[PDB]
Amino acid sequence: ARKALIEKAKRTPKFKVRAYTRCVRCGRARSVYRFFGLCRICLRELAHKGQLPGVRKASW
Amino acid sequence: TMNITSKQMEITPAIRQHVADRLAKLEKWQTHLINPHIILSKEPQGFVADATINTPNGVLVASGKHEDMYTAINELINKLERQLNKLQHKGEARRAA
Amino acid sequence: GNKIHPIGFRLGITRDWESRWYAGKKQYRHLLLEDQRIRGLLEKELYSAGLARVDIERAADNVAVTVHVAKPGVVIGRGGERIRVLREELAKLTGKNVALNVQEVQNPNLSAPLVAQRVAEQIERRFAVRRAIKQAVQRVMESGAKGAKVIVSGRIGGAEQARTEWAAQGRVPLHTLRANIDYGFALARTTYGVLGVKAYIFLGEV
Amino acid sequence: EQYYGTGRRKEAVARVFLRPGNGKVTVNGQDFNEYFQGLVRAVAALEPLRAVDALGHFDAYITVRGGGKSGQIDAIKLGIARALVQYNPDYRAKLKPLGFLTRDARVVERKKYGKHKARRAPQYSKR
Amino acid sequence: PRSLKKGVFVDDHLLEKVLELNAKGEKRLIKTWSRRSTIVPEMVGHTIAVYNGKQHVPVYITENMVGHKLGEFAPTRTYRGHG
Amino acid sequence: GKGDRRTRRGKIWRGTYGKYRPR
Amino acid sequence: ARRRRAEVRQLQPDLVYGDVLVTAFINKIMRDGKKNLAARIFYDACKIIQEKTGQEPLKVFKQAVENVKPRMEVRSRRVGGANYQVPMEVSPRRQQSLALRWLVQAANQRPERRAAVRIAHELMDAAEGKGGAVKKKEDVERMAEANRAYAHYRW
Amino acid sequence: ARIAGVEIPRNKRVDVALTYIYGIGKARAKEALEKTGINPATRVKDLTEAEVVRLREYVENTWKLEGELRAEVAANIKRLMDIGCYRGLRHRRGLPVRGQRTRTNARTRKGPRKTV
Amino acid sequence: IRIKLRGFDHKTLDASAQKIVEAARRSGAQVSGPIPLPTRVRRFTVIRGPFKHKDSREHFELRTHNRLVDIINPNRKTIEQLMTLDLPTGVEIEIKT
RNA sequence: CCGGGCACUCUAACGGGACUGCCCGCGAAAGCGGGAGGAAGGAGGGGACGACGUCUGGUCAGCAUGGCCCUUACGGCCUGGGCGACACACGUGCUACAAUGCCCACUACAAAGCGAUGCCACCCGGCAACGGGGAGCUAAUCGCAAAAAGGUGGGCCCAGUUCGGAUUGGGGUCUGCAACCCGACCCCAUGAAGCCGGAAUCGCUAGUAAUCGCGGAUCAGCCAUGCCGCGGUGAAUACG
Ligand SMILES: [Mg+2]
Ligand SMILES: [Mg+2]
Ligand SMILES: [Mg+2]
Ligand SMILES: [Mg+2]
Ligand SMILES: [Mg+2]
Ligand SMILES: [Mg+2]
Ligand SMILES: [Mg+2]
Ligand SMILES: [Mg+2]
Ligand SMILES: [Mg+2]
Ligand SMILES: [Mg+2]
Ligand SMILES: [Mg+2]
Ligand SMILES: [Mg+2]
Ligand SMILES: [Mg+2]
Ligand SMILES: [Mg+2]
Ligand SMILES: [Mg+2]
Ligand SMILES: [Mg+2]
Ligand SMILES: [Mg+2]
Ligand SMILES: [Mg+2]
Ligand SMILES: [Mg+2]
Ligand SMILES: [Mg+2]
Ligand SMILES: [Mg+2]
Ligand SMILES: [Mg+2]
Ligand SMILES: [Mg+2]
Ligand SMILES: [Mg+2]
Ligand SMILES: [Mg+2]
Ligand SMILES: [Mg+2]
Ligand SMILES: [Mg+2]
Ligand SMILES: [Mg+2]
Ligand SMILES: [Mg+2]
Ligand SMILES: [Mg+2]
Ligand SMILES: [Mg+2]
Ligand SMILES: [Mg+2]
Ligand SMILES: [Mg+2]
Ligand SMILES: [Mg+2]
Ligand SMILES: [Mg+2]
Ligand SMILES: [Mg+2]
Ligand SMILES: [Mg+2]
Ligand SMILES: [Mg+2]
Ligand SMILES: [Mg+2]
Ligand SMILES: [Mg+2]
Ligand SMILES: [Mg+2]
Ligand SMILES: [Mg+2]
Ligand SMILES: [Mg+2]
Ligand SMILES: [Mg+2]
Ligand SMILES: [Mg+2]
Ligand SMILES: [Mg+2]
Ligand SMILES: [Zn+2]
Repeated sequence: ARKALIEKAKRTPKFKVRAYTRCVRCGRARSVYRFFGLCRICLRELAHKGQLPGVRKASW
Repeated sequence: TMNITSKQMEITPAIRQHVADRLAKLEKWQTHLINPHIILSKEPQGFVADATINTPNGVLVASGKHEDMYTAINELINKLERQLNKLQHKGEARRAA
Repeated sequence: GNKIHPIGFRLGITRDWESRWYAGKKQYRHLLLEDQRIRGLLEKELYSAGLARVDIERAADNVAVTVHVAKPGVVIGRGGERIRVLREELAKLTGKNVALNVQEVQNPNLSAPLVAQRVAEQIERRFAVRRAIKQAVQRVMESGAKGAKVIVSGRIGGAEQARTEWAAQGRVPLHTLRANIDYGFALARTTYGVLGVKAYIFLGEV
Repeated sequence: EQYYGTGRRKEAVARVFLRPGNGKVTVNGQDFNEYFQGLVRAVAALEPLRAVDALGHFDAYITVRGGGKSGQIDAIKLGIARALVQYNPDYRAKLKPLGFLTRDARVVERKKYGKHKARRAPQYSKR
Repeated sequence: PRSLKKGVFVDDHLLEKVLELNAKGEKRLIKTWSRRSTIVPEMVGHTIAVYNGKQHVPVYITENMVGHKLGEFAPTRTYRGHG
Repeated sequence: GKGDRRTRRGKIWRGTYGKYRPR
Repeated sequence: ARRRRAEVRQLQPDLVYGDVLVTAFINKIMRDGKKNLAARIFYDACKIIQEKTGQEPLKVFKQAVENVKPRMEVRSRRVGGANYQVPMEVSPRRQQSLALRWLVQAANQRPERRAAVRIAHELMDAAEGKGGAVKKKEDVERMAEANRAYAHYRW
Repeated sequence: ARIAGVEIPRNKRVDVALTYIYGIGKARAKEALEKTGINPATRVKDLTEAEVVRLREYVENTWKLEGELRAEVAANIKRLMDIGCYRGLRHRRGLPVRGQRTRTNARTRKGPRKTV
Repeated sequence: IRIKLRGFDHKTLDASAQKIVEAARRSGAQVSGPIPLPTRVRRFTVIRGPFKHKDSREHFELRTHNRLVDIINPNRKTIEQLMTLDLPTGVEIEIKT
């Protein structure tokens, strides 16, 4: 049971509490960011690729 | 006390009691067996019995493997005994000079 | 497993982002999804043309999909039959003024994304992997590179015991920041599983 | 006429303004003994002029911003220790060997992942 | 607890059956999956079967148990100790 | 100490306000 | 450490007597980096020393330091199959460090309620040859003499 | 056994000593001495007999205290254990009541460890 | 007469702040130099691994740099050649009065 | 605060700067010790960065993917329950056992961040949680915001206490369709263990350890004492 759950998260729900964010790339429900709509894995995947504007490795 | 983990298997209180009775062989050396921990698990070739035990004189870490699970447990004990008897007597070796 | 992505490790020093545009907080995810949807269709379609990189710029209401490739005509078509055909299907997703350019790749045997895909094509064609990997490296170095390294991992030849085969010639200093290193990954899908292909090309320091 | 220096510590910045006078000291709209009231580390700030006998020669107008009261105090110490130098080049002697005319870069070390603090590591049981 | 400013919550679908029984000269055993619903004095004297996740538990309602919720009377975890 | 809600020091810890920590 | 010796941290003199040793004493009193409290307890005691005994706090404090410096100590060492308490001379750095440490530690054993009272009184007694601090230095020294027969193992 | 049935400690201040009564904390120590106008710093050993009976009277007629407060708390726990609600069962077992985890800790309600 | 410049890469954010304080400068008259406002730093910290290994991370940053420029002496000869401006793709201009 | 100004502080982009470059000496050399200049000295402090490989290590439950297996069900929707259970046992933490402390009142000194059904100034109601008004800020402008330890003064007087804040009774707030299981917070009352911890064992070499507060991601809310960051105060010791 997972792709049926990627679809159920796109539907608008009966109550606005049942709203929960998923990954717009892999369907992950956990560690999913608001700014990207991406989980922490796809975040690091795309950012490593270079397909996130401005995003870069931070060292200080 | 002594803890027993059965990883991705199920075991009975009888088997857990067998492990505690076999670990009792280590009581022979009359040293403190501090939080002994046995892990039981199954590979495709047989069972694997892991153990980590600290004593006043060091740690015991050994792994036994065999088709028969009780034998893997016994191989674990044999490796644990030789490690404990080493911890208990190695310092005696260099009394002279 | 311990090596950093050698492109992500040079973003802004030796390499440049594939999607370059400013966007505020309420919009970033929305455009970002577009670039991914855009790239999803495109990498599927322009595969046969030798796709290497897809630069994407945005201003407002428009977006300029520049596409680099080894065989430009396979994207353009006859006079522009396929290139116009793309913008057509493109503007349905974009819903906006989606320009589309095509760009020549100088030497495709100096582009790591391409040599990687060719290796993955060979091993899907049931080719001698180790001999194939050495060929690719030889093609990259003959084409003037200052170093190359190609890796193929998985059930090589279809053996049950996975294995990692690789070969390298010249210099591939993955720790050097000022070293221009092109990197590309391909995914050979065989009847017995997946093999990953990594290609490193060293184009020189800066 | 007027004499200025730039004094910085950990996160404190201090702009000192030396003006010949009797010795009154102002830090952020207050008198010295009022701003650093109760701090023992305070007197250490006026020290660079005890190295050149300027105890009561100057007056002090001093701004202070950032960090904490002691870093401010030490920033002040560096501040006036620079304004005296522009008041007289031959003040490196009896100020530079006294370590006064220099700024220590000893700053908070960054928090790092894996650790609880900069270097303090999480506790673990080997066995 | 629930803000006094708002109302005393009853699922309104369970509440309908309570008043329809009061009128008719109640009662009949009410099956509900409403643990969240407050007991209200119109319910006193009835018996309602409350779902604990597994079974509907017939609970008789008295004078003293009015401020509570129906879930407080159909516990969900079977437990009888160790040993 | 910090675990005591009925003190200022306890409210600073929790991160809340009240009679014992006013705004 | 293995590679080289360690360099002794120089301490800035304190701002009431200009003393580097007084500084090290304050730091030993300091708990949780509360140096303002640490300095205040010492100086508060420097008044108590003055007011219970009319003479120099600095002088009283410094004499009590010499009265706690242990000249010799025992330093363990396993020789074959027996742990021997080898008698050893104490470097002046370590003498100072042991003196200041025992002063505070012994002072905080005292029954007096306020800390600056405990720091004053202990430094008062130790200035004369009394207190649990000087006892600790004597105890350590007697241990070294008791084991003079092992003094040839010294490294 | 002065006020309110507890011989409150002398030698201490009145605001403190009142807290040694079942039902009077710090909040009601500030309250009782405000209505009857007594310095909360004055020690119980120095209360004037008028101040005592003034402080005794307001304290006992305003709040439920010692014995009667104990009876009600019990009667509330008793009826919770009688209607058979969830908070009632936890009192019928000694187990915690405010949703706390019981896999570990919970030794205040359970008591010191029961070895197996 | 205000022009604000936001953008991720500061090489384009500055070169584009140059091609305004140069353009309107000639076209007359007063241009108050580009002031680098403080950067607003969005931060992202993720575990390198896709499963456990909680104590290993990678640090990512998104830098929204900022510039402000005042073309102080407007003159609608300037407010014309700016209407067609060759600002790189990764920059956002705001203009107020 | 208005006028005026970029001096200064700052903010942020580009540079300069440190190289054993110079001196003394030991060196075949490479370097080593010592000196001056200097903000910084011998990698200046921290970061990013992890060789061929190892652990048939970890992840088919992030994703992909070979093969095997299910197909009115091993797929799909829902209400409710569970993941929060509790004779016990271990790991990581928080708060403590008090006077270098606890409480109250007054009074200073940060950094990095976040914020247009968001951050909320200020006013009013309530002891309070909070609620009703309502200005500002696409934010170096307006806001979260008070930093806390500290400083001043006063209370406490060595007691299981003005230490500690668990447990429970009663009453409220708010989010939420809904707080029984199973939320956080406020108020009254209750006021447990705990008097510094056996065998054993962890961290840390300098702005570090210790101690103090602030922010953020996730997020309606929150079980965060967790995590990733930020500054304040600021040690001890290294013979070997
Ligand atoms: Mg299912
Ligand atoms: Mg799937
Ligand atoms: Mg949600
Ligand atoms: Mg989510
Ligand atoms: Mg067990
Ligand atoms: Mg089992
Ligand atoms: Mg193993
Ligand atoms: Mg044997
Ligand atoms: Mg700075
Ligand atoms: Mg003073
Ligand atoms: Mg810190
Ligand atoms: Mg671990
Ligand atoms: Mg308390
Ligand atoms: Mg000590
Ligand atoms: Mg001692
Ligand atoms: Mg004597
Ligand atoms: Mg009481
Ligand atoms: Mg709970
Ligand atoms: Mg529970
Ligand atoms: Mg951790
Ligand atoms: Mg200037
Ligand atoms: Mg050197
Ligand atoms: Mg390196
Ligand atoms: Mg899978
Ligand atoms: Mg599979
Ligand atoms: Mg087949
Ligand atoms: Mg549930
Ligand atoms: Mg769980
Ligand atoms: Mg057990
Ligand atoms: Mg225990
Ligand atoms: Mg914790
Ligand atoms: Mg613990
Ligand atoms: Mg702690
Ligand atoms: Mg937030
Ligand atoms: Mg008690
Ligand atoms: Mg007791
Ligand atoms: Mg108490
Ligand atoms: Mg209650
Ligand atoms: Mg709940
Ligand atoms: Mg005591
Ligand atoms: Mg302590
Ligand atoms: Mg021990
Ligand atoms: Mg080190
Ligand atoms: Mg503390
Ligand atoms: Mg915080
Ligand atoms: Mg939150
Ligand atoms: Zn994802």
